[PDB]
Amino acid sequence: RWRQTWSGPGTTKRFPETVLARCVKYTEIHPEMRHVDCQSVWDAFKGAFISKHPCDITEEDYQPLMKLGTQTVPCNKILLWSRIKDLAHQFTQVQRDMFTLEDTLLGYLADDLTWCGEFDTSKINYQSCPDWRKDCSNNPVSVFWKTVSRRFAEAACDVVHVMLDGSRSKIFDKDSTFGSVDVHNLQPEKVQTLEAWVIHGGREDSRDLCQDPTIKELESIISKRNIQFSCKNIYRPDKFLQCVKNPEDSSC
Ligand SMILES: N=c1c2ncn3c2ncn1[C@@H]1O[C@H](COP(=O)(O)OP(=O)(O)OC[C@H]2O[C@@H]3[C@H](O)[C@H]2O)[C@@H](O)[C@H]1O
Repeated sequence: RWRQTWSGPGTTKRFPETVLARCVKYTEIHPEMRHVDCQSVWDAFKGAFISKHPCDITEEDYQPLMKLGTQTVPCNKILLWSRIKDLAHQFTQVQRDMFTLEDTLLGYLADDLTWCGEFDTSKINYQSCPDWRKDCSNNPVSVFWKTVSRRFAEAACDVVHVMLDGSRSKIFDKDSTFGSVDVHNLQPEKVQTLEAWVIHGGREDSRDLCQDPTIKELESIISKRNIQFSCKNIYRPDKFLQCVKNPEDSSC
């Protein structure tokens, strides 16, 4: 109508068929995911939020889905990222030097989608879904990404990398999922170093954003957990992706 229940956009159109097709396509491509039954995955995904109030979702709601989506990722090749999606994916696409949450079955299923249900019924709400800020944080989409981001950070070991958007006013944002979940769920016993790549947005090689106050906050939080912190500027992200493509690439 002219007034919806919630402030967020409604469930993505054909959400069930989309998630199911994504699960088929993923499990056709990635061999270690062939034990996976896609119907079972869809059932467990729906079970997490159908007939539930979309402001009352918990991590336990998603545990069936997580169990079914159990997947080993090489623990020393994890790339976290915050607010700079395209480059993180273009980078891992070149030769799978690293793995992001969207390279995992569950991350691939949900990327770019929105979903919610209703307390009273088993219908998907295609009209509107809770906004994290205005309506509630414990909504189906936010709780899903907290839960999966928590388990992905827990699986990391050795050197873990994070790409950060250096054109935001908060390069490191303590309120982002990276700042509120990932940094606190790396296991210090297993993780030697968190290495941030701060992605520049223009000019080229301007300031040294590894000196930015928020990066200094990040370094102190990480160092206080007994994990070493490293930071690198990527001044020209275009030149960086071409260098990744053209190994022994005459400047890379
Ligand atoms: N792939 C998505 C995604 N695709 C669309 N969206 C995604 N949220 C998180 N993820 C992944 O979870 C991670 C944590 O997300 P967060 O930083 O909270 O997203 P924010 O920068 O806070 O963006 C969150 C918003 O963007 C929508 C969600 O429907 C919505 O919540 C992201 O870095 C990304 O890896």
